[PDB]
Amino acid sequence: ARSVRHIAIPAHRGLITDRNGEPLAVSTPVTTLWANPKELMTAKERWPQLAAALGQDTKLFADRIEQNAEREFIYLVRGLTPEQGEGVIALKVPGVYSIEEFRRFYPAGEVVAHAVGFTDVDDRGREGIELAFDEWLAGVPGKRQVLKDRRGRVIKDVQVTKNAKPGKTLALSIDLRLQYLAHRELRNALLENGAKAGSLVIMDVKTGEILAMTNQPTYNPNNRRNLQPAAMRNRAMIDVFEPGSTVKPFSMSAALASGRWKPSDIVDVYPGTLQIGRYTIRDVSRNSRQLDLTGILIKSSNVGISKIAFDIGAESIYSVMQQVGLGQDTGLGFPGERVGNLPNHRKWPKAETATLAYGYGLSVTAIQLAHAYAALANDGKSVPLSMTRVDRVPDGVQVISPEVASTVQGMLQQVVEAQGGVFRAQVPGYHAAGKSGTARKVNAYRSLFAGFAPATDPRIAMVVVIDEPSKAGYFGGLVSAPVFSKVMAGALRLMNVPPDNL
Ligand SMILES: *C(=O)[C@@H](NC(=O)/C(=N\O)c1nsc(N)n1)[C@@H]1NC(C(=O)O)=C(CC2=CCN([C@@H]3CCNC3)C2=O)CS1
Ligand SMILES: [Cl-]
Ligand SMILES: [Cl-]
Repeated sequence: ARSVRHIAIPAHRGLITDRNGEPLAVSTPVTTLWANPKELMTAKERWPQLAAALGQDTKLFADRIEQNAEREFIYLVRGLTPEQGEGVIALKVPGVYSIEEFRRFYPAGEVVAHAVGFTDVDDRGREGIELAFDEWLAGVPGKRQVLKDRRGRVIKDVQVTKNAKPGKTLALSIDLRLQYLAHRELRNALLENGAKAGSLVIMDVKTGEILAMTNQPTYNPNNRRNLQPAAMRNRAMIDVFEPGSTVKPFSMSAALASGRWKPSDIVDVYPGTLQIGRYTIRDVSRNSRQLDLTGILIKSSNVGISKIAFDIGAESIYSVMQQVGLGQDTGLGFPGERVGNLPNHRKWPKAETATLAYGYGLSVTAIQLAHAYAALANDGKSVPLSMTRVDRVPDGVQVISPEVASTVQGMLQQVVEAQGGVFRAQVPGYHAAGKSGTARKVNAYRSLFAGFAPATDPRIAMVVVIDEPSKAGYFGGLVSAPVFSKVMAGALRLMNVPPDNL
């Protein structure tokens, strides 16, 4: 006949911003039209104008209402403007109503879709930060008591039991200016190199903050139809790959920390191959005999780093890689985030000792690799990762000794600046440092560059990953390295970092 009933008051979901307060996810009022079938069933002569106004075929609309003739609630159409959502109301159809609802809009769209993620039709976090921080963002719905007549129509608002509480604002670590730059340059790089996909991560080496995180391909989170699963992947956190030669600076850190190696020491890598039983370690360039430790990194000699690894033992190398976080949980709690795999042994065999040292048979994410380089850049101290703005920086862990870290930094500056080095990674006006990698996938390759700058007082670490570029010959520092140069140049300028190569 008629009942007093309690119902929800929806909460205003919290604003997501970038680190400087630029809006990334905003709850915006949209007009929704709904209907009460029991009321509609008393006004059937109105149905065709209501259908016509909603762009619906008259018969299909009529069937829908007849089938739901004992329900008290259906949506007619959601996400209209006030002008549209009153245009139907002007018809004054019995049992037809408008409400303002909150739904998400993403002002930067595709540029930060992977990091931010999205909400569903019910305004609850479904992907990315929206999911990860849903409790923070959602707030608590209110509650009102309401008298409903025989048909379910609200005739009295009797009393509000609980007020709604809005969600909390969340400021990300991301700097939208760096994010745009990274987004544009990664996109342009895929085109110029004919690549399938890629990732770019920028980190603050002093604070642990992820300043940028972009992938190709990407998607518009405001227009999610025809949406591919591949386009939605935040590849920087949920794809694993073999890091290859980009781990060599960690092998070198172990070497310098052992007491047995200095940069000017020599290793004989002739004839560019080395047999270990059935396996054969093979260098990309095979016209070398004696190389010093910097030369091994410049030439990216797998044989050279393998011989160092035999001398110092795999255990020291594993420990450096473990401590810098390769194949280890980041603690960010991003949905689908992968940990990868740094294999361990009780007793390391010779073949596995070599392959560990040049990053073969290891599995990492782009965020892990960036974090490892941030530790190296931050004079050997690892600051915990953050996807949110860090005002009070947590204590870091000293993972490589400061002197060893500084020596390796110097060697990586030479990798970029010295004769025969990765000259295209050079950043105009600054000294930069880094290491190239090329990884077989099983004809099909990943091109990698990881580095930091300014070399003499590091501020920013960066990883560029380009998945399957279309170059026949040697990548030769011309695929991922120029992307590092362009994005690092822009990032240092936007953060007002003083040039150190005047
Ligand atoms: C480190 O990255 C080294 N690369 C490897 O040995 C890998 N395959 O080549 C590899 N490691 S793990 C894994 N799954 N694969 C050395 N570094 C580089 C470099 O400095 O870029 C290499 C160069 C290189 C190999 C293949 N190259 C072209 C690809 C397209 N056609 C040839 C290329 O430039 C290899 S040794
Ligand atoms: Cl050769
Ligand atoms: Cl390259």
